[PDB]
Amino acid sequence: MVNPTVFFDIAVDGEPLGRVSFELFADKVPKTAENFRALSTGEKGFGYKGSCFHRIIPGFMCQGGDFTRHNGTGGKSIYGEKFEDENFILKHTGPGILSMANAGPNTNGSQFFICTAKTEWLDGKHVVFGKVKEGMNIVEAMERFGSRNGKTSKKITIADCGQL
Amino acid sequence: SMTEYKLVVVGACGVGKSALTIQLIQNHFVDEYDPTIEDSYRKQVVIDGETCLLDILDTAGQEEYSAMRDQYMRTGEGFLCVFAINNTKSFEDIHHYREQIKRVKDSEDVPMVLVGNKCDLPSRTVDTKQAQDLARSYGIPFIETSAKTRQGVDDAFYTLVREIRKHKEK
Ligand SMILES: Nc1nc2c(ncn2[C@@H]2O[C@H](COP(=O)(O)OP(=O)(O)NP(=O)(O)O)[C@@H](O)[C@H]2O)c(=O)[nH]1
Ligand SMILES: [Mg+2]
Repeated sequence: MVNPTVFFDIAVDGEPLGRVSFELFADKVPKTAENFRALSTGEKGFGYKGSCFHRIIPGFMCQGGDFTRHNGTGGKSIYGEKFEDENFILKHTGPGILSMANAGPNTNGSQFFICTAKTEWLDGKHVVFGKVKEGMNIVEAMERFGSRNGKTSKKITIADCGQL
Repeated sequence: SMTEYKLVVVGACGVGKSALTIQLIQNHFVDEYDPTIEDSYRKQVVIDGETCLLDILDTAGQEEYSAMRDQYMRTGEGFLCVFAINNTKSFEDIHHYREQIKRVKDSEDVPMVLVGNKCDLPSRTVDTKQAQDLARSYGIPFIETSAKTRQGVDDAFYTLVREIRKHKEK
């Protein structure tokens, strides 16, 4: 079957910025792709809609996905609070890579990051499971709101999200 | 005239590096955890009758980025090595921080203070005696703190300043 595509409509203090769409590599990372897909549609009764990109560090990545604590510490998967690292087949080769954030081995939840540069030192520690399809210019625009410690100068949110 | 001190706060994730620093700088505590990337603060204080400008680098409890962490250690003059009294792994982690600091600064005599934080909590796993003995083996002070109640907070940072001053004036 074909890899699913999901979208985020990004807002800045509630004003639309643009749409980012992602190809999810279900063909190579099915369990991790399925988690992100289901969190994007909200079909389990919880997910990304309304949550924030809480940590944006220019030159590195935009990180979000905490819909449970809303403070960068939380999140949960469709499989429970955490799930194991599925594989490390794919690498952090450049801008647009979509990868799981974690707190060490086998702690995937819902937090994720979009690379804005090659982050090869994360290879083998974070599971890569997708890439930006359309809207990299939106991701680049989100960087304007980050800083060296990741704090954002305006609220960058996933105002809407779903499956295409 | 005043004197300036470059202090660096290190220790495992969640032990209270930021809560200690924020209590010193801003005189408040919050139970909400905001994981650190990197933050720096400046505050003027009086220590032993002398005016002191404290530069505090609050580091993250991660170990991955050795190039950056080594530069923190090269620039820093004194190190607050923090563990939590209810986190035995964090206490076991202490010797790694001391070894890294000695390696980077190429010295067996680096100003440092061992801090056992969260002493207000009822869930202690590390005995005070064990930490006292470790500090003695290193030749450095040991101070028990609580960022929540402010116990020992000034004492920990001011003792570190005194250790830098003694080292520089040897
Ligand atoms: N009861 C109590 N809680 C404390 C104390 N110090 C810190 N905490 C709590 O422990 C958690 C982590 O504290 P924090 O200062 O963020 O730790 P850190 O060492 O800076 N973490 P990091 O490495 O991620 O930057 C917070 O919820 C904070 O409120 C303390 O002395 N007593
Ligand atoms: Mg901190």
